[PDB]
Amino acid sequence: GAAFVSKQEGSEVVKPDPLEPRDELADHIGFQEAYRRFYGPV
Amino acid sequence: SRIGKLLGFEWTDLSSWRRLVTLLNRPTDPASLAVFRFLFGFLMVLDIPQERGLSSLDRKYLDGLDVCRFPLLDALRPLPLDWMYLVYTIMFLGALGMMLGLCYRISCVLFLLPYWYVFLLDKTSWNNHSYLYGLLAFQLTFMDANHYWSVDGLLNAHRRNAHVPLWNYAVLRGQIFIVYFIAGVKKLDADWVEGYSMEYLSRHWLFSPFKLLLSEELTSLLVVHWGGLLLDLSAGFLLFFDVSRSIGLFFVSYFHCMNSQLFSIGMFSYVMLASSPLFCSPEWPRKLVSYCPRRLQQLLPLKAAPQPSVSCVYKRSRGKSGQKPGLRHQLGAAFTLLYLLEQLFLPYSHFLTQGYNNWTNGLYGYSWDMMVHSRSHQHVKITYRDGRTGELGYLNPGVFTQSRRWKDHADMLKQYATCLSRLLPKYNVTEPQIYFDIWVSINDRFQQRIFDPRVDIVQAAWSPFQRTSWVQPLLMDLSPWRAKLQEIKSSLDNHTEVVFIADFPGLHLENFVSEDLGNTSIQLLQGEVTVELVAEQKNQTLREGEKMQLPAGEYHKVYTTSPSPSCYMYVYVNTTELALEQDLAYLQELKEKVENGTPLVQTFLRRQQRLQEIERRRNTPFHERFFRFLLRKLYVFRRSFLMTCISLRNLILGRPSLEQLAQEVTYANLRPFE
Ligand SMILES: CCCCCCCC/C=C/CCCCCCCC(=O)OC[C@H](COP(=O)(O)OCCN)OC(=O)CCCCCCC/C=C/CCCCCCCC
Ligand SMILES: CCCCCCCC/C=C\CCCCCCCC(=O)OC[C@H](COP(=O)(O)OCCN)OC(=O)CCCCCCC/C=C/CCCCCCCC
Ligand SMILES: CCCCCCCC/C=C\CCCCCCCC(=O)OC[C@H](COP(=O)(O)OCCN)OC(=O)CCCCCCC/C=C/CCCCCCCC
Ligand SMILES: CC(C)CCC[C@@H](C)[C@H]1CC[C@H]2[C@@H]3CC=C4C[C@@H](OC(=O)CCC(=O)O)CC[C@]4(C)[C@H]3CC[C@]12C
Ligand SMILES: C/C(=C\Cc1c(C)c(O)c2ccccc2c1O)CCC[C@H](C)CCC[C@H](C)CCCC(C)C
Ligand SMILES: *[C@@H]1O[C@H](CO)[C@@H](O[C@@H]2O[C@H](CO)[C@@H](O)[C@H](O)[C@H]2NC(C)=O)[C@H](O)[C@H]1NC(C)=O
Ligand SMILES: *[C@@H]1O[C@H](CO)[C@@H](O[C@@H]2O[C@H](CO)[C@@H](O)[C@H](O)[C@H]2NC(C)=O)[C@H](O)[C@H]1NC(C)=O
Ligand SMILES: CC(C)CCC[C@@H](C)[C@H]1CC[C@H]2[C@@H]3CC=C4C[C@@H](O)CC[C@]4(C)[C@H]3CC[C@]12C
Ligand SMILES: *[C@@H]1O[C@H](CO)[C@@H](O)[C@H](O)[C@H]1NC(C)=O
Repeated sequence: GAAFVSKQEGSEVVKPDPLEPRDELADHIGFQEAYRRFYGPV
Repeated sequence: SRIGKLLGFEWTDLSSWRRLVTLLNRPTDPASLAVFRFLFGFLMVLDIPQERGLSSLDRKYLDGLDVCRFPLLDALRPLPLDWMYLVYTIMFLGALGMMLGLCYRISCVLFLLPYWYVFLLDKTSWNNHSYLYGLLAFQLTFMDANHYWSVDGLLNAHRRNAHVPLWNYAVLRGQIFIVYFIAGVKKLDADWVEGYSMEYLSRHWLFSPFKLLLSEELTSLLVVHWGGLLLDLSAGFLLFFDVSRSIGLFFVSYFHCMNSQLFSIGMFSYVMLASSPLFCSPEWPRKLVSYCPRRLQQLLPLKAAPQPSVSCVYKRSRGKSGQKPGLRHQLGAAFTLLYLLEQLFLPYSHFLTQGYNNWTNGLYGYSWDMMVHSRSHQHVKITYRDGRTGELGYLNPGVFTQSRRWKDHADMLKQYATCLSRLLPKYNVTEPQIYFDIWVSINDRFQQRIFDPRVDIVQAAWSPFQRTSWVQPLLMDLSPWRAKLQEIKSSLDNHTEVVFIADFPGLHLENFVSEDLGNTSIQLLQGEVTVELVAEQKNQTLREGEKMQLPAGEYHKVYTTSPSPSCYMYVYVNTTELALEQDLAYLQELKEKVENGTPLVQTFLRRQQRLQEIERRRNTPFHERFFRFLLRKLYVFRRSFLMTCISLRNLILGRPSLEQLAQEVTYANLRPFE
């Protein structure tokens, strides 16, 4: 579901990066269920 | 003995092992070393909650998350979240003890061990300044930095004002010189010399003084690139010699002050500023506290002759002929020599570990190649094949990853593929077969594939000491096209955009054209390609110089049929945005005319109104922004402290209940002053 895309959306080609400079960690898959299982209804 | 004053020693001191050992253990004033220790400990204390990730620990290391990690060794695994908080607490205590000089050696080890464990836990967080912090901690572990300006001298006065061996300063100066010189030598690369690495940096307002006498391109080339290279190559030589120390000090101070504002590198610039005074006399703080007014000279510790110590040997013509070099002295000299040799060798040892050699040599973090390469990723496609049925499927790029660095390295890609093969059975996929399709551009250049898209990475062979077979070579024979590419880019309107692509022979590219791009076309520049329309099943061949229009909301395929790589480009214009803008502009003029006589306009005008409030911020005094900055820092510090307290109480006592944890976490996110 949230881990899969369509063939149409995967083929859209038309849609810089330095590795010396050092935050969507909460947008991990299934993050909220685990966070509420560990910390309660926060 | 002009040499004796130029380098501080003679050529006869380096003729025999005993003479070298005697020279490298000469007593010295430990004041400068103590001041550097204090500053480094303070900076590390302030850096732990921000850059190391203490304030995001509960997000990164949640106990029940599905995540792929990238450690250097696959046998290394993280601990439960509570034990991770304990590790960070021990690291913080070690950093504080290092800063204060209290229980110096134990505090040094307590900082060093968890720090290196955390560093080795994740390869995607490696950079040059974290590696430098680790090296500095390792170096300071073996030094006598608590002989001055410390609380071990307010508790036992026998380690007070005691001398240190010579190699204590020699190793640190060698480390700084090595960093500077190897960075300069790495910047002897064609991309840096020609001015491709940092071509947008000169547009910053901090460079405005230089633009009074020079153009924009000359400012970009002469100042940012050539000036930086010259400074890197000459900083160590200027700082070492006494005649040119002040000028080099001014240059490095300006360089680091400017870099602290141009980039976001954490605390590296301040560490470099604090390390620069290690080249001065070892007694400079004594002179500094002497130069202060006499009204502030009765509260500081009394300035007396430093007492002798056993860590350094004393050689005199009258006070005894000499002493045999003990084990400690030879151990120190050997450590200095071997450590400097290893530090020289390591950035140039890429010819042994060939399994980490991509387009760029080795893993990033320990070669002092800062800001030389820049990457741009255009498209990533991941496709699996079900091993039980045979269906083809497509994954979201980076479902279980917490970073994006895996797109550039074969070892990280192999780790990620193994992760996916393990994790996909939980999502109803049996024995996955995974292929990757990644297009990257480095310092401009045409976009091209970095890996082979026909290879199943799960069974692909990787070895630390073997060259990887499925890594595509970089097409370095098309670099002289960059000027023409820039000309083509600038020769366009402000509504049309271009994408440049180079493809290897034998490979094709399947592309879905979106429905929002009604006016899109492809033009060939080199080689020869065959373009296929999937709906109509039509093959048409393009020769160098001719173009073709492509349909929208359809599929098409580009086959490379030449024996050599072929280059083409995509030209497109987003039609929907055109109509949207040209109706919003008409509506605004209609509003003006109605004055003289829509949710989209609402959103756009709100966004520009808050941007005009940002213009007010520009007019707003800098003290308001400073207050906001201080408040944000205070928030992150308070949150980290409260989370650590919660986890430590859970460890020591036990988890109370879900509701109590919810209340505590709600309190921890209170945003004190907003
Ligand atoms: C001649 C051998 C190299 C020594 C340095 C040459 C200087 C010329 C250009 C180099 C610039 C700085 C080099 C890096 C700094 C480390 C050396 C250092 O700090 O030495 C200074 C210090 C004297 O300092 P002060 O009395 O304050 O006098 C300061 C002068 N106003 O001198 C010493 O401690 C003697 C050091 C003996 C050599 C040990 C260091 C060099 C080791 C070489 C690294 C490679 C490892 C082994 C090499 C194998 C092959 C030889
Ligand atoms: C109520 C609190 C209770 C305790 C109070 C004690 C703390 C208050 C006094 C100390 C003040 C410092 C602590 C709080 C500072 C918070 C600000 C902070 O650290 O921000 C980091 C900030 C960078 O900000 P970023 O977020 O990267 O930029 C924005 C883009 N992201 O870093 C800094 O500004 C560093 C400031 C510390 C500098 C001090 C050290 C400088 C040393 C250089 C001296 C040079 C020569 C030295 C000579 C001697 C050498 C041997
Ligand atoms: C050991 C801590 C050193 C800290 C590193 C700081 C910078 C040092 C510069 C080197 C950086 C990387 C080179 C290291 C070479 C050794 C790597 C290694 O053994 O592990 C790699 C590899 C794991 O591969 P992944 O990609 O995780 O798995 C893919 C499938 N999921 O491990 C293995 O293949 C198993 C063990 C391999 C052989 C074991 C080592 C035997 C030979 C010893 C020499 C190697 C290390 C020498 C250290 C050099 C001194 C700095
Ligand atoms: C009455 C109730 C609401 C108590 C709430 C008090 C909080 C606002 C306190 C409790 C813990 C305190 C923190 C405990 C520890 C530190 C470490 C301290 O670390 C340093 O950087 C000081 C040393 C240095 O300058 O290197 C900075 C203040 C801070 C964040 C404190 C800020 C204020 C906090 C969050
Ligand atoms: C992009 C640049 C450097 C990358 C870099 C950085 C960021 C560092 O932190 C380094 C620290 C130690 C060793 C190497 C480092 C490094 O490689 C400099 C390019 C911009 C720079 C600000 C231009 C400097 C102006 C030159 C030096 C002449 C100006 C002199 C006036 C006073 C006249
Ligand atoms: C599709 O877009 C291209 C590029 O934006 C258009 O080509 C431009 O046409 C105008 C004529 O009005 C010329 O002045 C420009 O020089 C052309 N630019 C390029 C790069 O060729 C093209 O007209 C558009 N097609 C349609 C149907 O609107
Ligand atoms: C259009 O031409 C391409 C080649 O330029 C054809 O692609 C080949 O198709 C065959 C048949 O499946 C494959 O075996 C080849 O591997 C493909 N590539 C090449 C380079 O030969 C494509 O089939 C043609 N389309 C039509 C409709 O004829
Ligand atoms: C068991 C956990 C907690 C701590 C593990 C500590 C070990 C693995 C750490 C402690 C000090 C570290 C060393 C410190 C300095 C250097 C020199 C550098 O040029 C290469 C890496 C190297 C050689 C480090 C490798 C990792 C190391 C040996
Ligand atoms: C074109 O613009 C619309 C909104 O104006 C946007 O939703 C769409 O994604 C754009 N097209 C592409 C290919 O991104």
